Parts: sequence; C-alpha cells; structure tokens
Amino acid sequence: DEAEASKFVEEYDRTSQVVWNEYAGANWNYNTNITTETSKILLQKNMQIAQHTLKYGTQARKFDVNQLQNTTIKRIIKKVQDLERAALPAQELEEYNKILLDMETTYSVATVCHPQGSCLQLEPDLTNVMATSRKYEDLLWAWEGWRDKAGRAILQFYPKYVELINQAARLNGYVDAGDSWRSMYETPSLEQDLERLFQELQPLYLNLHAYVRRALHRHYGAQHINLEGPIPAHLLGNMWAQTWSNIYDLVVPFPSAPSMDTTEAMLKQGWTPRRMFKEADDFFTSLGLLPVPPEFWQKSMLEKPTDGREVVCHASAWDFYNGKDFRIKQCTTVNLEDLVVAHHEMGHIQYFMQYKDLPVALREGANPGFHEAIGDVLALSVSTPKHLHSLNLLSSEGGSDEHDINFLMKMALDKIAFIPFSYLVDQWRWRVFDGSITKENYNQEWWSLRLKYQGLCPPVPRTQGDFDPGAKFHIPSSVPYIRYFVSFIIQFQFHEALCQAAGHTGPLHKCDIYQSKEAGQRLATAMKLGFSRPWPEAMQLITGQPQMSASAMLSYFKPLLDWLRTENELHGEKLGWP
Ligand SMILES: *[C@@H]1O[C@H](CO[C@@H]2O[C@@H](C)[C@@H](O)[C@@H](O)[C@@H]2O)[C@@H](O[C@@H]2O[C@H](CO)[C@@H](O[C@@H]3O[C@H](CO)[C@@H](O)[C@H](O[C@H]4O[C@H](CO)[C@@H](O)[C@H](O)[C@@H]4O)[C@@H]3O)[C@H](O)[C@H]2NC(C)=O)[C@H](O)[C@H]1NC(C)=O
Ligand SMILES: Cc1ccc([C@H]2CC[C@@H](C(=O)O)N2C(=O)CN[C@@H](CCc2ccccc2)C(=O)O)cc1
Ligand SMILES: *[C@@H]1O[C@H](CO)[C@@H](O)[C@H](O)[C@H]1NC(C)=O
Ligand SMILES: [Cl-]
Ligand SMILES: [Cl-]
Ligand SMILES: [Zn+2]
Repeated sequence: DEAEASKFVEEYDRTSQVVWNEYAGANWNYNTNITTETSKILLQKNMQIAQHTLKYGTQARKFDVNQLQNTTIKRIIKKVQDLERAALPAQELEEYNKILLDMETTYSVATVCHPQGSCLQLEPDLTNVMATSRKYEDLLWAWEGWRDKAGRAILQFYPKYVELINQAARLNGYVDAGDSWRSMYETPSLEQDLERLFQELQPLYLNLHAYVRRALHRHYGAQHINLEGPIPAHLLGNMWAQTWSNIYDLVVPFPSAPSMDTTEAMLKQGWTPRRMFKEADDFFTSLGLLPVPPEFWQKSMLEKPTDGREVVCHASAWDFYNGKDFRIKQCTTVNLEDLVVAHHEMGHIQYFMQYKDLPVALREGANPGFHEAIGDVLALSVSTPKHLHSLNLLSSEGGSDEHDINFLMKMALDKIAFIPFSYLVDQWRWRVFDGSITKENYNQEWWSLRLKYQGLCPPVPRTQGDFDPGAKFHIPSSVPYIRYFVSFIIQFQFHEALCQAAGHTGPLHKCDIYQSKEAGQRLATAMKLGFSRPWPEAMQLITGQPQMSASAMLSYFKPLLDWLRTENELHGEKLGWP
C-alpha cells in the first residue's frame, strides 16, 4: 500500500519530466516566434500533456491519502489528484486551450496607431510614452488607445474563459477557479491575513498618494487635479499606474539634491541587455548562490528580435524541467527599471536551480509569493545609492539627508504604490470567478476597486464594450496576481533578516547585502525546500519566525512616513478621496 504509493510517485516524476520538458519547448517556441505553425504545435502539445495529466491524476485519485504514512508521498499524490484543465471533456479542453492562446496572442500583438502615422507596440513604444511624456493629451492617447485595442479585443474571449476555468476547478473539487488559486497558499486565513496587511500599509499609501496628487496638481494644473479626489490614472508614469517611479522628476522631495540620469548613464557607458543579466548573475554568485549555466546564455532571449519575428515581450523565466535548461525571455531595454526586472527574473532562475533535485511535483516556491520575492530582495540592495554608485550610475549621494529622503521617495513610488494595485487585481478576479461580477459589470467593478484601493479614476469615462482588465498582461494570460502583493510584503521581511544576518546596523534602507555569504545561505536553505513543506517553514528559515508581517516594510519606510506626514500636514492635505 505504502509501497504502491511510493512507486507511483517515482513513475509520475520520471514521465512528468519528459512530458513537461516537451511542452515547455513548444511553449517557448511559440512565445519567441508567434506563427500559425508554432501555435498549432503548441495546441497539439497541450493535448499531449493533458493525456499525461489525466492518466496519472486518475491513478492518484485511487489512493486514499488518509491511509498513507509518509507525508511527502501524501503531499505529492494529493497534488497530482488535481488535473487542472485536463479534467475538462476533450471538446471543452480544446476550446479552453484555444481561448487561452487567442487571448495571449491578442495581447502580445496589439498595436496603437496614429491615423496616417506609425503604429506603436506596448514594449518599448507605449511604455516609453507613459514613462516620459508630460503632456496630458499624449498620455491620454496612449492610455486610452491601449485599452481600446488590447482591452476591448479580449472581452470577446473572457466570459467563455471564466466558464471553462471554473468548470475545470469544480471538476477538481474546488468551488471556482479563485478558490483553486487561493489554495496554492495552503492558508485558510489568507483573505483576512492579506486584508490586515493591506490595512497596515494604509498610512504610507495614503500619505504618498496625497503628496503625489499635490505634485501633479502643481504640474498639470488645478483644473485637472482635484486635491480631495482620486488621481487620473494616466499620469503616474506607468500604463497601469501600478508603480509610479517614472514621475520621480515631478515629485522629488529635495530638488536641490539632484540624481544622475541613470538611463543616460547606462547608455553612455555601453550597457547592454547581456551586461544587465551578467550583473544580476554576479550579485547572486556574490552571495554564494548558483551561477546560471552556460546553456542559459546560449538559449535565452534577452532582447527583442530584429529578424521580423513576433514575440511575447512580457518578461518571464522558464524551467524546462530537466535540471539543466533554464532561460529568460525578456525584451530588455537599457534602463534602471529593466535592470530591476532582470534581477526579478534571475531570482526565478535561481529558485529553479535550487530546487531542481526535488520531484517535479514539489518544484515550486514555498508559496507563489516566495518565487516572486527572491529577485526583488537582491534588487533592493542593487537599488541602494551605494551599489548604484559602484556601478557608476549615480554620483556619491551618501552623507546627505536630502539624498536620503529622495532615495526613500524613489523606492516608495514603486514599492508602496504597488501595494493597492497588487491587492485589487485578484480581488476583482476572485469575484469574477465566484460569479459576484458578471460580464454585465466587469469594467464598472474594476474601476470601483481602482477607486476604492488605489484612489485612481479613469481619465476618460468608460463605455459599454470596454474591458480594461484585458489590457493588463496577467488577465489574458491567466497568471494569478496576489503572489505580487505577498511578494512585496515578504521581500522586506527577507531584506531585514538578511541584513541582520550580514551584520548590518543602522537604518534598514541603507543595507546592501552584496557579497554576504551568510545572507546567501539563508536564502539557499529556504529555496531548496521548494514546495515540500508548508511555507511558514521557509519563512522561519529566512526570518526566524513563521508569519507574514508588514513590520519590515514599515520599518524600511519609517523615515519617509515621518517626512510625508510633516509635508502633507503643512500643505493641509486631506488624505484619501472622500
Ligand atoms: C518520506 O519519503 C520522502 C521521499 O522519499 C524519496 O522519494 C520516494 C518516492 C522514494 O523514491 C524514496 O526512496 C526516496 O528516498 C523521504 O525524503 C527523502 O529522505 C531522504 C533521506 O533522508 C533524502 O535523501 C537525501 O538525498 C540527498 C540528495 O541530494 C543527499 O545529499 C542526502 O545525503 C545527506 O545525508 C547523508 C546522511 O549520512 C550524508 O552522509 C550526506 O553527505 C548528505 O549530507 C540524503 O541522502 C531525500 O532527499 C528526501 N527526499 C525528499 C523529496 O524530501 C522521507 O525521508 C520519508 N519520510 C520518512 C519518515 O521516512
Ligand atoms: C521592475 C519590475 C519588477 C518586477 C515586475 C513583476 C512584479 C510585478 C509584475 C507586473 O509587471 O505586473 N511583474 C511581472 O509581470 C514580471 N513578469 C512576470 C511573468 C509571469 C508569467 C507567469 C506564467 C506565464 C507567463 C508569465 C513574472 O516574472 O512574475 C514588474 C516590473
Ligand atoms: C519560426 O517558426 C517557423 C515555423 O515553426 C519556423 O519555420 C522558423 O524557423 C522560426 N523562426 C525562428 C527564427 O526560429
Ligand atoms: Cl485600467
Ligand atoms: Cl498566486
Ligand atoms: Zn515573477
């Protein structure tokens, strides 16, 4: 009995490695070369992996896991009992796979065109407009145009996608797809836990929001900014207003303490995408962590092809499930933001390499937020003025309180501004999946949450037929989002713990863990666990305690909270958007 279950997981692991490796290859070939042929091969491989999933999932469901003694075998078998989409009848499975491919293709090839003019792609063209234009009408054209082309085109697919992903979830024992996604955390209190963390970040977010709102009022004019209302969503430097650091120039706390133009510094000094990933590789190996294999440099797609190919440009990291072949696919631009993206993606690769000797069923992060946090933790140190100066991308900014608050503001524009965005995406999707939001009010309920949590409003009233969530990658690609909220909380917990392990003293935000082998050892021990244990054990290995907690993020930003309260007080800001 115990013997049959052990043999079963060994057979599952051997066959899964082969089949998943073949699927990853076809998926990569489409993502890096969108054509009719690669799409047809991918859809064929979808049916092949579904045949495998159904074979072994059916066998797994014949084991009574209650009666099994070994907890690891119990854990693997319970997981394999979830067939995901392979639980669907063949007709519905084929339809679902086609819908998913059609949605992700639509998003990745959408363009926004001037009339009798050029056509802009999201990356780099529209991204650059949102980041650098300071003309209200030009930002509006990009913001509205992207939603008109990408968002509206996804709406035809989304109701059927919801029906089918929910049907698959119910056939695997869940009430709906959102229930199945939340289960990845193995934390029954997840919704309350995340709500409590969100509430703890409200003082910081509300003060940052009011300060930025004031600065936008100064630049774009009193007729366009209501000092007691929500901020128009196209003015924050980012297509989704999810991170705001590209408008640092408008909101600099101490303009008498100017910062080097990091983009021009990277270009002037001959930085390339390959150099950016080599720097990230060096940071990981400086902690005693693993270098990427030579194969990574041969097979990765680190810049947008020029040979005519259409590609999925959205950055991602790829495990080919053979313990040797790991790759990044990124349409890298030479700027500081994409340097942080490169570190994010290299953190995924590091996790892949750390747990490569686990059975594939356990080759995941402790929870999905852990997988998202690794690269960001290192990027926190990379982003310090100390480290950036050592890269010759900033001048010496130390020994200056003005520079200090400026740096904290730069970090807050990304890290704090993202908290409400990353919270609300799956608040919306969970309610779509549970049927509380129907296609009658997809977009209205999206903007109700954009208002409630982020304090943003659409610059143009939305109309029937708009489907603005479809204009955000993870929606048509069916990638869960709450992982990023979890990641932004725990990455500061990890930073705090690794800084203590490295012997750092003084303010948390001055810590740079570069070359700390003690810090690397903490991360390595946790990453090697993969998904073999409940995530509180990995939390404990890194931080010395088992809970998610906002206290580390609050500690990091405490000096900025103090400065923002003083600044907002003396300007008489009314926090929030009553
Ligand atoms: C429950 O079952 C799990 C899983 O068992 C494994 O999978 C089954 C399907 C079946 O194939 C089993 O035969 C198979 O072991 C058990 O977890 C495993 O436990 C073993 C032994 O503790 C671990 O073996 C380790 O493998 C490492 C490979 O990288 C190796 O380096 C380790 O060696 C270390 O320890 C020796 C001790 O002298 C030391 O000399 C070495 O130098 C080195 O430090 C070690 O051999 C597996 O990694 C575990 N696998 C997983 C997935 O966790 C588990 O023990 C069992 N539970 C109970 C209560 O028995
Ligand atoms: C500077 C910076 C740093 C990090 C990001 C990350 C976090 C926010 C989120 C977002 O931009 O909203 N973000 C990505 O999206 C990156 N890319 C996905 C791809 C995930 C994927 C999973 C499965 C299939 C395909 C893709 C991934 O690495 O996690 C953004 C920007
Ligand atoms: C793109 O895909 C087509 C069809 O599969 C193939 O013939 C072609 O060689 C591919 N191009 C590249 C650059 O891989
Ligand atoms: Cl939007
Ligand atoms: Cl998730
Ligand atoms: Zn990620």
